[PDB]
Order: sequence, then structure tokens, then C-alpha cells
Amino acid sequence: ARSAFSAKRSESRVPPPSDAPLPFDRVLVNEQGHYDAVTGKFTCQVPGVYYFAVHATVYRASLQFDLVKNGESIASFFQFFGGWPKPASLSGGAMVRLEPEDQVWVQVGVGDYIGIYASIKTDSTFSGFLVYSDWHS
Amino acid sequence: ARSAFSAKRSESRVPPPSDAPLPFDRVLVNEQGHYDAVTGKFTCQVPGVYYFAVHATVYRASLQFDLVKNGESIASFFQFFGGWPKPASLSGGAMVRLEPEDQVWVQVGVGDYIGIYASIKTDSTFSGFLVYSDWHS
Amino acid sequence: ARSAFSAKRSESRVPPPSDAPLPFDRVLVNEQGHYDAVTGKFTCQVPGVYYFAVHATVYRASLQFDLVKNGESIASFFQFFGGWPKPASLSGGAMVRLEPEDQVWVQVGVGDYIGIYASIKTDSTFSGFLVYSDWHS
Repeated sequence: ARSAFSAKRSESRVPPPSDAPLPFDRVLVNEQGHYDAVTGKFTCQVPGVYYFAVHATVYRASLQFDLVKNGESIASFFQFFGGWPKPASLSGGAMVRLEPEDQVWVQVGVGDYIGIYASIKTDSTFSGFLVYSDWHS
Repeated sequence: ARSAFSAKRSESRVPPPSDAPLPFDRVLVNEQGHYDAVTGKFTCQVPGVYYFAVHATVYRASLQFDLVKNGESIASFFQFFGGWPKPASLSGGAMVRLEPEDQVWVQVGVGDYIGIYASIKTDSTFSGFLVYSDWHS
Repeated sequence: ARSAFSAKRSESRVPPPSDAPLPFDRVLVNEQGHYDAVTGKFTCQVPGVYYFAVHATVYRASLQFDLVKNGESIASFFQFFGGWPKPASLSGGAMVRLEPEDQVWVQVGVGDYIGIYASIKTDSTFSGFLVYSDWHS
């Protein structure tokens, strides 16, 4: 079985909202269409164990994000932004078992820690892939 | 073949010891039981090449950790903690060939750089998985 | 199919050049020889989708790097180095589809942000692996 995606954040002057999934609308690879660039969500179609990774640029505010499965935090990450003139960075990752229709996305969990960023020479990426399948009848 | 795990650090007021593996006792996924949440060690049962990743929160002290194979550093990582009021972050990762009974874990390598952290909205994760097997007779 | 590698940066007093790939000449694993420790480049021999990750130590200058495919930026990353006495850190990663003869490497994209580092207890690693193949006739 196969399932993989990777996408990047678009540049924006709008402070990132913290009441919806973080958007990663510039798709690098999504051959199964399991990631939805409009909603920011990965939707599982193959039961199995997956790795997810976020590699974010942090600027103008601290960044707190949760990797979530159906709304539940799998793992939470944070980077302090101490009033610096240029960006910092924050990565997070974890593995999880998924079943078909389960969804995974990234979301700010503490609503003012919204400092995810992209610019001409900086990106924030969200990637995930099936490591092994585990189908059952 | 299949082998994968991911686990997170528990919250604790105890400064992390630097004379034993770092603990990640909150298991996200460990379907083969190849990771041991009591010892903090992954023990290989399938020869092959693996990826390991640590995504850590850093607070109250700088953090230095080694990804180790049987006690030997595969790769070492560090993040300065400059007297900030909230956490920083540190990720590390590498690939390695393992044979059955080989063990991989995370450990502080410089014994005062013990700033690995977890809290209600921050985590430190340790994950690893088989990318391909290479059995021989 | 199989393809994987991981390598680390050597210690050096020379400020890193920004007109060539960043070198990672200490090989951890490269069983197919798809990575070239002399050039710093991975060259694809199996069509498919790959994950790449860089886990860098940052010291003496800020670090900006691009993960590149044939010279084109897949994704760009940055970490501010604010005049601190010890290193910071920066990770980046993404997935990409490759075909045979495509090359992937890491390079400084803004030519003074050259702060990638290694020392006795710090490393910078570059890793990548095939997640699934997609051969065609």
C-alpha cells in the first residue's frame, strides 16, 4: 500500500487563525489525494502506522501547535519567540495508528501562539506517510 | 517486515538524570513491542535500516542529547537555553543499520545539559521505524 | 525497492561556503551508494516518493538552507543566531517525487547565513529514504 504527502504554507500578511487547521496549500507531493490542500487535513484510506512531521518557521509571535487525530492532540510543540528581528524554528513529529476516515492535521492549541510563518526564503512544511499497512477482514 | 514506535515524555518536577536513557513512557504506538516504555530503549528484531527522530521541548537548562546505538553516539544534538521565560525546541534524527538485539535510545551526553521538558501543551517525542529489511541466512 | 542514506557534517574551522552543496562526509548508512559523500548529493535510481530531513546545529551566524531537487528549492528553512555563546538548532524536511538521475542536496540559499556547525558533542545530519516506488514501463 501507498500513502504520502507533503505541503507548504503560503505567504500571508494575515495573523494565523487559531480556530481552524493550519493551512498548507502549496502541495509538493500528494499522489493518492489523501491530503486536502483546501482543508489542511490528511484523511486515511489505508489502515496502518504513519509518521507525521511539521518543520515550521516561527516569527512575530511564539508558535504552539498540536498534531491532531480527529481533534485529539497526538503531540504538542512550542517555540518561544523572544522579540527577535528574524525568524526562529520549530519541528515536531510523531507516529500514530490510523484507520480509514481518520483525519490528521496541524492546529494552534493555545490561541495567541500563532507565529507560524513563510517568506521568500523560509517555509513551514507538513508531511506524512504510511510506514506499514495493517489491513484486516 | 514491520517495526515502528513512537512515545512521549511524562511531565515531572525532577531534573532529568544524565546517567541513564531519557524516558519516554507515554506510548503513542508500539505494535510489535520493540520499544520498551520502562527502559526507554528500542530493541531491534528485524535486521535492516531504520530512521529515528527526537522532537524535544527545551526548558530551564540547555539540552544536549545523543541518539545512541548500544551506547555509541550515532548523532548528537544541542540547543542553547538562554534564560528565557518559556521553552525552546530541539529536533534530531538519523538513519542506522541495526541487527537483532541491537538497541537504540536517547541519552544526555553532557551531564548538565538536561533541559528536556514536557507540560500541558508541550511534548518531547521519540520515534523510530524500519524503512527496509535486510535479512540474510 | 530500497534506497536510504544518512550522513553527518565534519568539524571545520572554515566558514561554510554558500556556492556549492553543503558537505556531509561522515556516512552513517548508504547501502545502495545512492548518496555521494564527496559531492553531498543524493542521486535517485528508483522512481518514487522520498522523505528528506536535515537536523542542523547553528552557530556563529544564522543558518538558511534549501533542500533542493536539481537546483530548485523544494523547501527553505531558517534559524536566527542572536549573538549567543553556544549553538542553536534548525531542522527541515519535506517529501518529493524523484525519477532516476534526479539529485537532491542541501545548500545555503542566502549566502551569508552560513552557520551550520558540528563539534565534539553537536552534529548536523542529512538523511533521506524511499517511502514507495513507482516504476513504469
